[PDB]
Amino acid sequence: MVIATDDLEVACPKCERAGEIEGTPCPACSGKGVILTAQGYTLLDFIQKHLNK
Amino acid sequence: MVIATDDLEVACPKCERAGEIEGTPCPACSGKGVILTAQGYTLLDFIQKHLNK
Amino acid sequence: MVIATDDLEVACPKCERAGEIEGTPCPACSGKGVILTAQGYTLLDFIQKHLNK
Amino acid sequence: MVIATDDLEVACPKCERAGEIEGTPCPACSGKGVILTAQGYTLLDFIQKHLNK
Amino acid sequence: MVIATDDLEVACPKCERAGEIEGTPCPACSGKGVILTAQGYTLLDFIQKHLNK
Amino acid sequence: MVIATDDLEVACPKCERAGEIEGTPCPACSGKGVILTAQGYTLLDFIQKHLNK
Amino acid sequence: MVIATDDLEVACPKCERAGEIEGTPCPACSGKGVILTAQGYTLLDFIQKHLNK
Amino acid sequence: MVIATDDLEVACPKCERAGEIEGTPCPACSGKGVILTAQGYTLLDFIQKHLNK
Amino acid sequence: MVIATDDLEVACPKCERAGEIEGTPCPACSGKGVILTAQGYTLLDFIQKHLNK
Amino acid sequence: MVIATDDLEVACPKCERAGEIEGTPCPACSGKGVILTAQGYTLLDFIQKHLNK
Amino acid sequence: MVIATDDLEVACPKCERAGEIEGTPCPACSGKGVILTAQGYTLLDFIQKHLNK
Amino acid sequence: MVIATDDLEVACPKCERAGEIEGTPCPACSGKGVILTAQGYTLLDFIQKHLNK
Ligand SMILES: [Zn+2]
Ligand SMILES: [Zn+2]
Ligand SMILES: [Zn+2]
Ligand SMILES: [Zn+2]
Ligand SMILES: [Zn+2]
Ligand SMILES: [Zn+2]
Ligand SMILES: [Zn+2]
Ligand SMILES: [Zn+2]
Ligand SMILES: [Zn+2]
Ligand SMILES: [Zn+2]
Ligand SMILES: [Zn+2]
Ligand SMILES: [Zn+2]
Repeated sequence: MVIATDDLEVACPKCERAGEIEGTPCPACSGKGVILTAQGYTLLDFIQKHLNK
Repeated sequence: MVIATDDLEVACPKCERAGEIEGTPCPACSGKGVILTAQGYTLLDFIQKHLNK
Repeated sequence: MVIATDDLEVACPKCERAGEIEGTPCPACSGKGVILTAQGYTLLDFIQKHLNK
Repeated sequence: MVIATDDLEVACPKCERAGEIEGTPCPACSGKGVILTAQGYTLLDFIQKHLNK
Repeated sequence: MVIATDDLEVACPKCERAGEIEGTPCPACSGKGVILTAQGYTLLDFIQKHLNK
Repeated sequence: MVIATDDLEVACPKCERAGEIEGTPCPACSGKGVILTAQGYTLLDFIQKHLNK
Repeated sequence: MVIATDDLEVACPKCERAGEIEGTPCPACSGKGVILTAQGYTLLDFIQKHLNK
Repeated sequence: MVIATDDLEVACPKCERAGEIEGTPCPACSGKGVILTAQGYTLLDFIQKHLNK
Repeated sequence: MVIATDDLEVACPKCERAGEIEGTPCPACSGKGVILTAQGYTLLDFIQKHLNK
Repeated sequence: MVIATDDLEVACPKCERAGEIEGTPCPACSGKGVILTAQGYTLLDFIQKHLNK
Repeated sequence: MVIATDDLEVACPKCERAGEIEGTPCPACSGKGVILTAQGYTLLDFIQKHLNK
Repeated sequence: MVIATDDLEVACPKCERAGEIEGTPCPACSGKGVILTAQGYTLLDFIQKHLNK
């Protein structure tokens, strides 16, 4: 596998994957529990700008 | 090409990509004509998760 | 990384990336300001084909 | 790792790796429980035609 | 193979590699029928720069 | 290059590459201003384990 | 596909994949119609060395 | 070259590639003088499972 | 990911990654539990040769 | 090294690198002593098509 | 991008691609401003050796 | 081997690997006989800034 999940996202340091810091959704990761890598951004940006257009 | 179609999907070998055998949707791939790889699921899962949020 | 933006899109020659011919949607890259590569088409086809499908 | 098991075999969606459907060999994957990818077929073909010749 | 033709040039999508639309020189590839990728420019520029010298 | 700084390090979202929040050392990345990727840890752990041993 | 057939075998220049010249074994590729590359040899030797051992 | 011999097996530390130790096969690499890597094991497993099937 | 742990280290088959055999340092991996690949030696040697010089 | 000479050229089987069979140039490798791979062909074709033209 | 400029040439470290230090042709790379890698020499060699010979 | 020594270090043009010019220590590569690539500095800098924390 050329590109794996850990090529695409890093586990959030702030909320350590929980998506919420003590009741409140976590601001570092937008409630995702995960932060994008350069590679993940690259892929997501491409799809977003080209998908269905 | 780092990541080709054949790295994402396997042509279902029963119906040879058709999706049907003699009219009846193929009993292996079950329509899709294609079966996803670990790598294909990774990408799709990543996008499904992060797209538009 | 393994696959960058430049592996996925080329800068369109007609509009030079602006996507617009002084007001009018550029007819070459169809507004995008960019043209997809084999690799970019592969990714985008896969995602459109299987996303939420 | 360059080329993983998942790059070579996909799990069979009919029998989910069991190789059998209610006693009899699974007709999708032909009893193997697994379906080869283009990459897998490539390696195997090469070996089959050249090994011990 | 590591570097294929499709990694080096894009089929000009406007004319399907003809370089001409309805008698007219196609504006998206400039008659060439093909647009160079970042990768293709790199190799070509590198050979341009160092070959015979 | 096959492995760039951004393949190894991600920018710290909490401190924005500063390493400090209001003077006190930043808790999320523990002083660095940067969070390591799976690839970054793979590399770093290998080196720490075998270096000068 | 990280390693293709053409990464493994080259088409024979003497017999263009036929394996015989005039009816007699083709002395260039010794009947095979194909020549192994360094990569092909590597895989073949590895497998021949370890298989069933 | 995508996958080398050294990607597939490591030189045994006890017998430095020779198969024997003072006469009898080496207690570590069991005669082979080499130790398989994750990658080499993967290939060999795959071939043993599907070859002549 | 481009370079994984198993691309750098091989799990020692004489001691199952433990390091010690029946209390004594293992003759294969020399107590480490792990044997380095050519890839792993190349990184290590590069770092030990250039680090802090 | 991503692509080596062995990935580009194979040794000629008829002349075994000599480029000459009994005084007269080798009709197989046209005297070069070497045969191109698909990768070598694609690289060479690209450069010839685009080099300062 | 499989093979980048940086993979082919190194910026001469004393002059920073300038080719000159204070008017005088740079002693280190003496002119080019750049030093070829093994990878760069391999492609260049190949092209020089095979281009319309 | 994804990343070899020749992807990290380049032979110094001035001292041709010897690190020395007629006794006088080489100023191009400051004694080392080798110049680092962009890839080589990436890894060395990453290791230097994170090692021992
Ligand atoms: Zn979070
Ligand atoms: Zn089917
Ligand atoms: Zn345009
Ligand atoms: Zn099945
Ligand atoms: Zn066109
Ligand atoms: Zn921080
Ligand atoms: Zn032949
Ligand atoms: Zn041994
Ligand atoms: Zn051990
Ligand atoms: Zn010849
Ligand atoms: Zn210089
Ligand atoms: Zn020097």
